[PDB]
Amino acid sequence: EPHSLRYNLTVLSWDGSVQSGFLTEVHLDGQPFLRCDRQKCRAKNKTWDRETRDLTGWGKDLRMTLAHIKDQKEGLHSLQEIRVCEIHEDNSTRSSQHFYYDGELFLSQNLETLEWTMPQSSRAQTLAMNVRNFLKEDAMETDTHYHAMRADCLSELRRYLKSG
Ligand SMILES: *[C@@H]1O[C@H](CO)[C@@H](O[C@@H]2O[C@H](CO)[C@@H](O[C@@H]3O[C@H](CO)[C@@H](O)[C@H](O)[C@@H]3O)[C@H](O)[C@H]2NC(C)=O)[C@H](O)[C@H]1NC(C)=O
Repeated sequence: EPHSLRYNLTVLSWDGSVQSGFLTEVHLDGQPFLRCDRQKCRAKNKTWDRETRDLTGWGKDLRMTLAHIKDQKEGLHSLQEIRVCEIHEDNSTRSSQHFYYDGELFLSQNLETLEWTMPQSSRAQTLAMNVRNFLKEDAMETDTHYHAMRADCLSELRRYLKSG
């Protein structure tokens, strides 16, 4: 009876140039459920029109987020966003958002409380502040946006469980 939905979207840059498209891994109760990219979604009369629309839009957002990182244009870099929601046995919820730069976690938000966790190193702190500025100023994200992110995730989790 405890359930979880986990989205993992990755975008890449080469010599500072952000690559076309994206790659999303979705997990339902810990089991790999979908691989999605620019072209289509495929599981692991099959139609994924909701996921293709929503994940493409997120892909677009994260690509602009990576472009706004004032780091370096030498080699491969990756920005990776994880979105998680859980329904616990006692009907309570957890939900969070996590950013990874070149495999290292550097920023998290708890979507139940809207509090952010900043990293230890100054290098990671620079990345966190860059991203948080982009989200607040350029993307114009507000409390309602993050409340809505929680709700959307939970509603999707409930939708998938309702079918199978
Ligand atoms: C989010 O999903 C991505 C994939 O879409 C996960 O990355 C993939 O998983 C592992 C670990 O990062 C990689 O495989 C392992 O590392 C090397 C690659 O250098 C590989 O040669 C080994 O065979 C080993 O199994 C895999 O290559 C990697 N794929 C990509 C495209 O990066 C990632 O772990 C997920 N992140 C989170 C935070 O859940």
